Amino acid sequence: SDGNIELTITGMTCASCVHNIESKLTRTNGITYASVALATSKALVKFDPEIIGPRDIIKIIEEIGFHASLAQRNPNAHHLDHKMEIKQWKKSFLCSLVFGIPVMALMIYMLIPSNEPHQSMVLDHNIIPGLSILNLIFFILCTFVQLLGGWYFYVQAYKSLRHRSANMDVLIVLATSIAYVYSLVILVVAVAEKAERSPVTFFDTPPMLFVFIALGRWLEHLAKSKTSEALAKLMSLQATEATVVTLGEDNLIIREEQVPMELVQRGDIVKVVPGGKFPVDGKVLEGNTMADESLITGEAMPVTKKPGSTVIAGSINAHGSVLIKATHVGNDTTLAQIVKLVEEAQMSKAPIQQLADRFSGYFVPFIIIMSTLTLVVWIVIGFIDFGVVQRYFPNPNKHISQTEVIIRFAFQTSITVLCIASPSSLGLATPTAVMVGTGVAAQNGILIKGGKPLEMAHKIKTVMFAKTGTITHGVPRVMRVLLLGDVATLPLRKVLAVVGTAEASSEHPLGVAVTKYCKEELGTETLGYCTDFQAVPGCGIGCKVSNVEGILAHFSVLIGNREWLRRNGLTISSDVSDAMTDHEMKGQTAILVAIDGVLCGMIAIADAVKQEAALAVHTLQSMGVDVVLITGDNRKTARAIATQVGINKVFAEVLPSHKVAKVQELQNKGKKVAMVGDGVNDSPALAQADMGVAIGTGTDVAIEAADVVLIRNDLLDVVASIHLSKRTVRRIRINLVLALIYNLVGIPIAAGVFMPIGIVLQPWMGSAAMAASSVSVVLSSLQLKCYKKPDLERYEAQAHGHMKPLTASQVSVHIG
Ligand SMILES: Nc1ncnc2c1ncn2[C@@H]1O[C@H](COP(=O)(O)OP(=O)(O)NP(=O)(O)O)[C@@H](O)[C@H]1O
Repeated sequence: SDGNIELTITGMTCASCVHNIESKLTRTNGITYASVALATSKALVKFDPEIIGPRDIIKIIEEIGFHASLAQRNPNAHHLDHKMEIKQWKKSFLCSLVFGIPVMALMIYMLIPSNEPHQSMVLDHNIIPGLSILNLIFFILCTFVQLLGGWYFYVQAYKSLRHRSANMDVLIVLATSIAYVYSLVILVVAVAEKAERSPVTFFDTPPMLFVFIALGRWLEHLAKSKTSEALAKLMSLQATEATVVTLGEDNLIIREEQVPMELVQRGDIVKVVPGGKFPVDGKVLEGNTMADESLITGEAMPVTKKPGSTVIAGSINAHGSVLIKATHVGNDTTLAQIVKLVEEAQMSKAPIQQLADRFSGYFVPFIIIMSTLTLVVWIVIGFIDFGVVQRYFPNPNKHISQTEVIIRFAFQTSITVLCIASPSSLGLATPTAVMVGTGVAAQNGILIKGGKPLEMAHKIKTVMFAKTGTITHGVPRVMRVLLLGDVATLPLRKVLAVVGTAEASSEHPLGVAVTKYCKEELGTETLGYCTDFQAVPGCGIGCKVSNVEGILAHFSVLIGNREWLRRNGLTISSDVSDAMTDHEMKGQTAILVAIDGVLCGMIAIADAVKQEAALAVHTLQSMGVDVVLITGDNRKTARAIATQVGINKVFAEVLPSHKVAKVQELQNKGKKVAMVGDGVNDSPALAQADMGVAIGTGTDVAIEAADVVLIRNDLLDVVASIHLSKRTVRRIRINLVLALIYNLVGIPIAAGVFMPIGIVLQPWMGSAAMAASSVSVVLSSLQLKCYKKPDLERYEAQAHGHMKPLTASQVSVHIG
């Protein structure tokens, strides 16, 4: 309700660029939140609508120097495929190689002298005093490769400098330009005084630098493209066309037309042939078949589909042809919001994420400053204290004096110090790891929306389990009926009929369960009238039913918890109070019966706990996370059900009205808490809950409060989600550690600090190391793809042998 927009940005190539984007867009008034993702080439901003419109924000973006636009809905193919830039990097790298090959050849020639040289290594035979032929060929290669290849980098530095920010390639432009100019001036002085010996100059480095930098950019963009495999597949999995037909009377054949997605609308009939795709989600009309959700929910067993079931737009048909009534078309499709969630996931930046953005923003300036300081220190120490340098540079060469070799060494060190920095590595260390973690999670059915839960799941120390829909399957079934009051005027069939018709309006899962049970065990699907209906959350229901004779041919009812009776002046006798205690002791919820103030009997309505709950909870508490069950049912029922799962503390008689006070009660101590809710049923609790994962929200991942979604109703998804977040955040930390230690070792090592020992790297080695690090970080992130979703037996394999027992006595409940 604040006009937030998802914006598409082009030209993003450096992390410092996006840092500039956030910095200034926050600098501009009227913007409260501004985040940009470099990897996905997109930007999302929340802005005040009336004062400023999207035109103004976009225009701010172009005056930055980048081309933006409102993100489209379907078309997002060429933005994420990365094909174009990897192809032009192929082009540039090959254009650099066709000149590096001569550099390779001359380097190998000049390094190793032959055993029996033909003419005593005449390759360096000078022609013009001070200008060796080798130096001249170096000059021509360097000049031509500069002019042609470095055009791209020069233009990038030019456009970057047109504004305040300096991107990554600018420092490479400085490296090459400084090498060029200093080599040129040394050559000019050599040819001016007509020096006998041509000097050694940095014409070797520009083409080697270009070859290795192009190779590194190619490799790292290829790896980045491999990062988006999951999102790319999900995006290019939706069918762009569908078979729409017309039905005469009995779903017969009238006519068929082939239609694209933009034209089809809701309610249309779509035919999918065997082996076909599902282009639109909808309701199954007729035709038994099977479907597979491997690419969507990451499940294994091919899900069966029958007339009246649901479908997913993207599953492959297996048997026969089936007709579907369109219910969600285009953006409505489940895959649409799945991919939307995945792509926005890399928009909610983590604390470490924004720290990395900050550092990378002020990194290239830091690198250039450090390079200049290194140059200054080397030149001054040479010009003043020559004893230290001569301690390891004693070679007396009348051809080249110490005053010149020292300056040359200083320039080499300053070139290699900024040629070894990898701003790209630091910038893309975290975002790519986040992208790969989210992709693997989605491939397993886990939709970890937002990047915040990735790290915020690291610090979780308590998990709040809901009872209905999470611990239980959510399909309660009626066990047995108890009769307490009169029988003559209250025959069993009549009382069940009247109660069922009364609670027909109810939408509580147990209410619908009892409706179906009564209808099936009476055979009378019809029901009477209802008047004066109310539903107090967490207490019960009650209403007035008329037309009782409708089913009797074959009445103010009160149904709810004990609090409803005591509040309504309905005494609960000890005999009945103890009557249901037997049920509650077996972890099965029970509901009493009261009509016109007469407690006729009681009804036992319960659902078996998920068999996997015990293993999942034992693993979760062994992993080092507290577990607590939240429920609104009777305290005895919570006590019994916790036994089947072994929960130390629970919160029973927690009516949905508050349903959150206990969240704060657990939060106030500061320990992080996560809840595993249902979604729409208790969305506010998840919203307040720090890490609220929705369980079983298949085909309805459109949940706002929950920051994590499990497309499949499998409790083990929760433990898998926490464990996957653990490893993904560990990988983010590892990537940051690598991208840092690389820089803090390269800058000294490239600064020649350890040269006295005898380890000094000549310039192009710096570019090689830059490429190596910038690709190694991405490979480390890609390693996350090698994740195997642990299966049932796997968890108890490590948990087997220690299922710590506990009786109801050693179990806690809510206080007050
Ligand atoms: N349809 C109903 N008829 C009679 N009583 C009901 C009905 N629905 C709820 N109640 C009463 O209100 C209480 C609320 O139950 P409920 O809050 O759904 O427990 P839960 O297992 O924690 N499910 P949830 O609210 O999703 O966490 C029930 O225990 C009953 O005592």
